[PDB]
Amino acid sequence: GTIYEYGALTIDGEEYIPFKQYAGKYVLFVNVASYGGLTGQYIELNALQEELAPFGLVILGFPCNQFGKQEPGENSEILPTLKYVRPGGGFVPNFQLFEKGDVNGEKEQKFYTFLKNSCPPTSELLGTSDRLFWEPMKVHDIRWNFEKFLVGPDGIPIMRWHHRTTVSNVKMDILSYMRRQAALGVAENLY
Amino acid sequence: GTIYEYGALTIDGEEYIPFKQYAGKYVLFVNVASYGGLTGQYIELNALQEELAPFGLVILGFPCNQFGKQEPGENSEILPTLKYVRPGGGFVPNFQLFEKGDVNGEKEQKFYTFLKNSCPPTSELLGTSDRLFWEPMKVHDIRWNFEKFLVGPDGIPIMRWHHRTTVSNVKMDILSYMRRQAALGVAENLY
Ligand SMILES: [Cl-]
Ligand SMILES: [Cl-]
Ligand code: NA
Ligand code: NA
Repeated sequence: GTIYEYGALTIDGEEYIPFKQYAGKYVLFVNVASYGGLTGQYIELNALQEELAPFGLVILGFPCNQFGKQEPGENSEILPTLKYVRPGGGFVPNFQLFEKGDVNGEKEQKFYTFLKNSCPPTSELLGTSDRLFWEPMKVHDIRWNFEKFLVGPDGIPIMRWHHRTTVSNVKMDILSYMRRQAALGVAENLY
Repeated sequence: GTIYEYGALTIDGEEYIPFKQYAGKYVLFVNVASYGGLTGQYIELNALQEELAPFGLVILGFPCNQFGKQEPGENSEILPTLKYVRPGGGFVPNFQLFEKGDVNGEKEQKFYTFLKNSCPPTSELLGTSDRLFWEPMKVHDIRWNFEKFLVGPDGIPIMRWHHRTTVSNVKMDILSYMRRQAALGVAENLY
């Protein structure tokens, strides 16, 4: 029951990465889009990655066109869009992006089947179905672009955030969890 | 937090019934349709009503056109359809039917807002959205025609069944619950 059963192809199509490569690391899975209202979170995700990389955080981005069709581009067009359009201004992610694919429905990526079903969903509301480009609909489906899952260094899911939760709050929660683990380790030895 | 905050108009349009009239009774809420694959459950519901009426069971039926559009008729056409078409054969329900209305979405009947949110939903699967004629979609939505809720004699919800659970199994569960309550009453007095 770990993420190490799975892997994904990098966005340039050149390398399949088994998630076992992230053994010993905290992994933050984020489904992404280039034309979302939350696409500015890319800037904050870069900052989070740079700040917490020393403590074992790895961010992985999964482009998905299932939420308002907000990732229309081919895989080769995604990095250019981020750099020159939105966020634009020369932006380049400092974390790994993978090929575009489904996160919900019959053709969803299997590691997302695992992740989605490991934690309760992020809201009671699925939303209006016209905006949700998949079938069938299920209680634990990802609700929108930029939903987030934290997986621990043992490959086991820890927690899941609503897409609109700020990246600062996500950071604060990761740090708190890492501190609790450190403290709980020290305390177990004294005991 | 009881069903006694609500009521509904009978299918003939002649009487509004406050659910407080069912104080002291077990109430089984069933959303119904005339052209459903489960419409034959009407025959079993009649039998359940006749068998458990002496022990305080009341069945209430709420026609709804939101599931495959399987209740197209006007209110005055529903009883004739049941009697002459499906189930047909002269069938007449022996329990009260109310006016057609919504059970999910923005215009859902308020007592169903209460009921749906009182118990977990009946399956992980909502289904394919083309068959579900409401918006927005929510985790606790009724899944199909013939979902069922039991409310106790104090007006508080007890349990909820999947639509495909057989009426014999529903009966067995009601009876078991009523027996447990009787036994738990006797046992509390001895104690
Ligand atoms: Cl977005
Ligand atoms: Cl049905
Ligand atoms: Na849809
Ligand atoms: Na629909």
